[PDB]
Amino acid sequence: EFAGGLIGGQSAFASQEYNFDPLGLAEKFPEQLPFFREAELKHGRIAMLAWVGLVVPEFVRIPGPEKCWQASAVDAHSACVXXXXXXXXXXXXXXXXXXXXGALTQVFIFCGTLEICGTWAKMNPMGLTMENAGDYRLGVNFLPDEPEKVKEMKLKELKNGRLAMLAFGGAITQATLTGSGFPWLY
Amino acid sequence: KYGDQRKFAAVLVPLTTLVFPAVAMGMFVLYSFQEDAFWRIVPGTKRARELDEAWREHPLFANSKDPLDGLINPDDYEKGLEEAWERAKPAGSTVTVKDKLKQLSKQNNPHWESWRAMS
Amino acid sequence: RVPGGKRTQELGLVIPMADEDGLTDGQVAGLFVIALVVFISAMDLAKTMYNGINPAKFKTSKGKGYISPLVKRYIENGF
Amino acid sequence: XXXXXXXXXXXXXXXXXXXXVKMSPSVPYLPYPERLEGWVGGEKGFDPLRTSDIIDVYWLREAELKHGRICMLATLGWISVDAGWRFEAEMFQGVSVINAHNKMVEMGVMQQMLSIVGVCEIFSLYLIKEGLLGKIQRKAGDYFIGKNFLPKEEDKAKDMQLKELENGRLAMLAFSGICTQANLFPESHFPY
Amino acid sequence: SHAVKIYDTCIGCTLCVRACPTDVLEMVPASINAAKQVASSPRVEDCVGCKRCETACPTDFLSIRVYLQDNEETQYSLGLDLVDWS
Amino acid sequence: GRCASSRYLQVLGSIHDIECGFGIDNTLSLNLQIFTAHWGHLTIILIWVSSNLYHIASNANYSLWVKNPIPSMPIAHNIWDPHFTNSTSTPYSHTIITTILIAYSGIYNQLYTSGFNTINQIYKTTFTFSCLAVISILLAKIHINTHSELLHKLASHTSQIPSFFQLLYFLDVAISSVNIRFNFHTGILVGLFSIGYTGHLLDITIPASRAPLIHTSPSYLTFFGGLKSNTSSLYLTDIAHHHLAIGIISILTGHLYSSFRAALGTYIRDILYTSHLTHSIKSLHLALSLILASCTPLTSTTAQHIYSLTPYFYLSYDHIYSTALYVHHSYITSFLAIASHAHTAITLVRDWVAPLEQESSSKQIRIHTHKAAIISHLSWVSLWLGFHTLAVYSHNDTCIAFNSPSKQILIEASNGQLIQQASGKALYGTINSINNYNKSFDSFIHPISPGDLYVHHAIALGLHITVLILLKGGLEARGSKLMPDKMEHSFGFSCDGPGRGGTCDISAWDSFYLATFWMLNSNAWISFYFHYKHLTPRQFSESSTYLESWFRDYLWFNSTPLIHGYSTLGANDLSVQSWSFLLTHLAWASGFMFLISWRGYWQELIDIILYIHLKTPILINLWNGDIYTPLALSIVQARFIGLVHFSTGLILTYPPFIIGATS
Ligand code: CLA
Ligand code: CLA
Ligand code: CLA
Ligand code: CLA
Ligand SMILES: CC(=O)O[C@H]1CC(C)(C)C(=C=C/C(C)=C/C=C/C(C)=C/C=C/C=C(C)/C=C/C=C(C)/C=C/[C@@]23O[C@]2(C)C[C@@H](O)CC3(C)C)[C@](C)(O)C1
Ligand SMILES: CC1=C(C#C/C(C)=C/C=C/C(C)=C/C=C/C=C(C)/C=C/C=C(C)/C=C/[C@@]23O[C@]2(C)C[C@@H](O)CC3(C)C)C(C)(C)C[C@H](O)C1
Ligand code: SF4
Ligand code: SF4
Repeated sequence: EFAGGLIGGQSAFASQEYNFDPLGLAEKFPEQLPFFREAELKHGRIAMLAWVGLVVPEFVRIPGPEKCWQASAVDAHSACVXXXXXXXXXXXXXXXXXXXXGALTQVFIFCGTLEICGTWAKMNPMGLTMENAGDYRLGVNFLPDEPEKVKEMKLKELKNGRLAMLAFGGAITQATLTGSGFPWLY
Repeated sequence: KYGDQRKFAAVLVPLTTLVFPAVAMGMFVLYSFQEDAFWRIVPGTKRARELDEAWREHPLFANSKDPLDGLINPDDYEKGLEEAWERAKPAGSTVTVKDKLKQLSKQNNPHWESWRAMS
Repeated sequence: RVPGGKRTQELGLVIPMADEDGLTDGQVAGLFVIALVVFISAMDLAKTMYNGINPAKFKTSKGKGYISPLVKRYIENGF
Repeated sequence: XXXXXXXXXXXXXXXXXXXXVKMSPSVPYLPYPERLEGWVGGEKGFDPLRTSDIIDVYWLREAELKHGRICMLATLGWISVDAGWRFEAEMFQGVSVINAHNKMVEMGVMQQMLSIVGVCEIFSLYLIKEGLLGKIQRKAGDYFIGKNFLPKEEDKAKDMQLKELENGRLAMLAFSGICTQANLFPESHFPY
Repeated sequence: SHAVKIYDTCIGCTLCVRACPTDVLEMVPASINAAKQVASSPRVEDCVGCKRCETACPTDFLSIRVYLQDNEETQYSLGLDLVDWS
Repeated sequence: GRCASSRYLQVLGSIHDIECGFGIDNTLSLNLQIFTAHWGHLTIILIWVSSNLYHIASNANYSLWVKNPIPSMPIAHNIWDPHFTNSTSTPYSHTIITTILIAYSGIYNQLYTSGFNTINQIYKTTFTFSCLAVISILLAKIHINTHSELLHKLASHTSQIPSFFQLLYFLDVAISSVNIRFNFHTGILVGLFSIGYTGHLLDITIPASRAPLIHTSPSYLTFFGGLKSNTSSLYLTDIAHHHLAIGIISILTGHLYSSFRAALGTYIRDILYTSHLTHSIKSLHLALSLILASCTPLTSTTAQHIYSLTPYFYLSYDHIYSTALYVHHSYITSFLAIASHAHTAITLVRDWVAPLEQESSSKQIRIHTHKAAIISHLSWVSLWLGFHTLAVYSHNDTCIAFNSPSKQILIEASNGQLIQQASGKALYGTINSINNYNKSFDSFIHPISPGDLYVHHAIALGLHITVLILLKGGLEARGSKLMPDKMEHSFGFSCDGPGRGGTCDISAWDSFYLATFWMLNSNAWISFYFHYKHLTPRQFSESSTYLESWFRDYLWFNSTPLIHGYSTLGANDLSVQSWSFLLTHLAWASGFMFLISWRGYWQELIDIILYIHLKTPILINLWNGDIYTPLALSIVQARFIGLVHFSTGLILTYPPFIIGATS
């Protein structure tokens, strides 16, 4: 069985299986395949949200700390974190800014808390397997009750995630190279 | 003044280097005459017997002192040993495995841990 | 002070003494309270180490024992 | 399936059926922590980070109650002192709660209270140990106070003990917001 | 009390028995040597521990071995004269 | 029947030998007792730290020493002794003021470097460390209860199958687990402790050493070198960066073994099984031996590098601190070094299972197969070093007594000089490629002379002989040609009788007893070398190739201030030093009789004395001796007591000399 029987390896021309793995990592690391699918789904979801929030600020910009909330999508990370002391280390000597402190570290700490009580709580305490890889039981009531419908919905999630990962890479690289608007072209 | 801590010293130094040491020595010589004295290193104390029996009462440590503990199916081991000895028994030898093991387990050492008779 | 040793006399090394007290009596008493706490706890620990573990507690002591869920994992993870 | 699996040795283990696992109601993707079953709040079954997989729940419920109780008082203390309720005696004109701590420790009345809290907590430490050791008959966070207003319906007591926890948990998050908002905006009041 | 053990390498010298100052050892009949006799230690409670038996034993390594047990000493194993423990 | 007077010595000789306990029946009890003892010992250490901090806070002058550290002297604690003169003034007090003692530990520089400025901070630190002692004792109680609760949970434990008894071996998996312990030690306890100390330095130590600076920016991590000019110590920025680097490296290393999950990390057993090891890692004596052998290089390098590269403020400016610290840590590491071998011998006696006769698989097996070759070659190198060091020293002594300093044999220390030249070229290349050059390294490289070569050969001789005695004891602990049953007996036993040639000092413990004298002698040589080179580098460089120089220009000459301490002319502040000097001489000589005179004489003497007591009118009607019969000390007890006296005398005779010579 290819890659422990995970959704995502089936071709689209049907009657065929893309089972894309030129490096053969699925057979080299079968004990970390659930972690591989966890990472793939996490990257896909983060990249979907990242592409959406790479397009949107070109139109609307939340009015806030003017130090951030300004500039191109490229100059929006190092600007919305400011000259932190070393890296993601709050300046306790001068909280309330007045020189150097973060503006996203709140997003960072929220992501850390959610991740620890999310993936870490799923793996360390009293358990992830092949089937429950990306399944955090979030919005499963919306999932249809049919064996193939769930499988095709998961496949659509996976393929949208891969497309969003590649798309975000291309979009951010083009924006860095050129600037410009949504087309991200010279 | 730089002194005024000697008010603590004039009580503590005589106390902890005379009263406490003398009380400790008297208590130690009193403890030396208890039946429980040095029960962990001195053989034949009552508390040592009680502790050993308490360990033996635990279901895990019942057969813990037996050097042969571990044989999951001792009947299978004995049967296999008897079968292997039958094919190698020398000519008309009259020794069986069962009594051979029984007499190899029974040695004659009356003066071993005879100190388990006073406490 | 009457110094001894060649270097103290030939270099003028001196030992200053504070004219104040150092610690007030209240601070010394505050330290002695926690020292007494250490002392009581240490006497209790010495008693427990002297008597050692009591395996026969399961016949008389209440409750039913407990193995923490991580201790079970550490048991079955290996040795 | 309360058990983590069904087997005899953890090499040929047969894991429980995925749809048959108990599962936490708070975190739906996690199995239920069975160590919490029996305690008061053990119906939302919320323990991610697995801090009860390692530490006797008697300790955590002791710490949870102490935090909630101390926060319920601290939240009321901050609100009342901010709204303006200085004790009847003079020398209590600290003007602002944020500087009340440093003002009072200078005056000399905080050293008294720290002693009184200290002795009761040392008495608490003796209670917590012997309570855990199963020597005394004491539950978690049960200092034997009250116990006459405690409902005696074997279910109403469960609700009131739960009510104490819920109010304690709210106060923990309430006081943290109260204190943090006070420092950020020295405008100091229960409304802020 | 000490522990005096006799091993199979004994050749029935009787020298160990003769050297013992407290009559701990004795000769018993046996069939494992040309002398048809081996030593025995039926009264090691009287073994002071002088190890003269080990000095007298001529086998390659002593057929009689005395194991000292100092946390085991009795009045007989210490040779107490001024003091009685009974 | 009951016991004699030797019961006290017999009990106290194994008072902490938890393996020899009588109630102890399993590794669970042994491991839990050891864990609780560890907790109690940590409590003792914390209380000792709080003690020093308190006495510096209360009975001391830290607030004044911090202002003018170079010429000032710290105070250890007050003197309250009713035996002094109630009149006049002692030489340890400024007239009517209280009596004080000068601290020679070095805690003042430690606290000053760490960022302490006020007495109040030291008082709060004392309180916190007493709190930590409470916490440690409570953790001991907690773990005793948790293990007893597991034991009680065996009242609700059954596998429903005969394999349930397997749980016997996993009850102490909490203590006996190795992979988790290694992972968490090397990661947390080493790397993250270093990282936390880097944080401490960046937040306090560097801020409280210079003018106010930026918000602890990454410019606080420097790569200067050593010996900041003003304080004559390492740069605090360099120390913070060093701890940061060590912390990062050890944190990365700590993810090696399979600690918490079975899917990450390699097992230590599999690591050893595919190497030249695979030892019995379940032995507690083996682990103790190989970690004592780890604290030994650490403590020896601590002694070397506290002096060579002084890390504390104004530590090099104290002529007594620098010698006392070095000698103290050298003695500590010598004790740990001999401990490693002693517990290796105990491991071989008690906790080592060997194949039948020929299976050369275990490392100890392969060592034991050719142990005679090891011991013979160690004897050869020891003999060579002793012969050719003593003979050249004798040549120099004789030819310099005969008015011929130029007839000496002075081998120029060429190899050490080459190593020093290479290191100096590397350091100078480092310095020359700096825009902030002109740095100093203090005594990292020192002038090396023929005297240095001879003393190094003497030190190598001492180390070789100590290792020879210890290694022979370890290898023949399980049986030698003289006594081919030594593993049937205890680790320490009296002898094997006067027959078979005579067998005094035959046990492995007797090998340790013999080796402790050589450990003390080698340490004395090392300490004499360091102290002599410290007192006068020039005179050591020239006149130290003949032993008469060591006898005269160091011992006889430098003992002048100490003997003059108390005399019929007045007393100095060295009076305690001279009195302790004489007391330690008495202690050293008192242990000679426990070593030279042996038991039987004294047993007859005790029989005569007991005859007297049972013959004295009143005593006989109250005490017949049947209860706690007085007996002479047993042979092993006698050797140990003589060794203790000798060690105490030899060790404690030196600090008075150090203080008299340097201060
Ligand atoms: C400096 C080392 C030293 C010392 C102190 C002693 C001391 C002694 N030896 Mg000895 N001995 C030594 C080295 C030494 N030996 C050596 C190297 C050998 C070579 C083998 C021998 C061989 C030897 C033999 C063969 C004999 C002795 C005997 C004696 C005893 C007779 C002297 C006596 O009773 O005085 C009293 C002891 C003193 C140490 C005098 C000083 C006492 C102090 C200063 C006063 C009390 C202090 C005070 C109470 C403090 C309290 C303690 C504190 C904890 C509170 C005595 C215990 C003989 C014996 O026991 O016959 C009676 C005997 O037969 N010795
Ligand atoms: C990977 C996702 C991601 C990341 C890292 C960022 C990061 C950033 N965004 Mg952004 N954004 C995103 C997605 C993301 N965005 C999406 C999906 C939208 C569309 C609503 C926006 C719309 C948006 C605007 C309008 C602006 C930013 C801005 C910014 C910058 C300042 C931070 C801020 O306040 O954002 C604000 C972001 C939001 C309010 C949208 C949050 C939506 C999150 C991603 C969904 C929640 C995820 C959660 C963990 C899952 C549970 C909920 C789920 C059921 C949906 C920062 C670089 C500001 C800036 O300076 O731009 C240059 C700004 O003005 N973002
Ligand atoms: C110190 C506070 C404290 C303590 C000791 C406890 C203790 C407990 N809670 Mg509880 N709880 C608290 C606060 C606390 N609670 C608050 C404020 C809320 C409201 C959200 C809750 C809501 C809650 C629910 C809904 C449930 C519990 C349950 C439990 C029990 C099992 C959970 C466990 O093992 O965690 C004990 C250990 C800890 C709490 C330690 C956590 C410390 C971490 C490291 C701090 C992380 C938060 C940090 C401040 C945020 C970071 C800031 C920034 C980076 C974002 C245990 C008795 C469960 C129960 O009843 O079981 C019987 C249950 O179902 N709690
Ligand atoms: C035939 C004489 C002879 C020979 C060839 C050797 C050879 C050896 N001995 Mg040696 N040895 C000898 C006599 C001899 N020994 C004597 C008489 C003694 C008693 C003092 C020793 C004591 C001794 C010790 C203690 C050690 C050796 C060691 C060694 C080995 C290393 C070399 C060494 O250390 O030499 C140095 C030799 C000495 C220090 C001993 C003194 C040399 C004697 C005086 C020479 C006598 C020669 C003889 C008089 C010739 C007469 C010839 C005539 C009759 C025709 C080597 C195999 C060492 C070893 O095993 O390491 C591998 C070792 O540790 N030997
Ligand atoms: C209680 C509860 O809540 O339950 C929840 C459960 C759950 C599951 C969390 C939920 C959900 C689902 C969610 C939130 C789904 C969101 C999905 C998103 C945002 C997908 C974006 C994909 C973007 C792509 C593919 C971009 C593709 C972009 C491409 C290909 C770009 C292509 C470009 O060529 C173009 C077009 C321009 C060129 O210049 C270069 C580039 C950029 C490459 C619910 C509904 O909330 C309910
Ligand atoms: C830049 C910037 C920042 C940033 C950033 C970030 C997030 C940068 C991210 C970069 C990123 C995310 C780059 C992804 C690349 C993906 C690639 C190359 C995929 C190739 C995929 C290929 C070539 C696929 C080929 C195939 O399809 C082919 C042709 C046939 C198919 O049958 C099979 C396969 C699959 C084989 C900071 C640091 C945050 C702040 C700073 O201030 C500004
Ligand atoms: S001396 Fe030895 S060989 Fe001879 S009879 Fe006695 S035990 Fe046997
Ligand atoms: S040691 Fe002495 S008393 Fe004991 S059996 Fe041998 S000869 Fe007899």
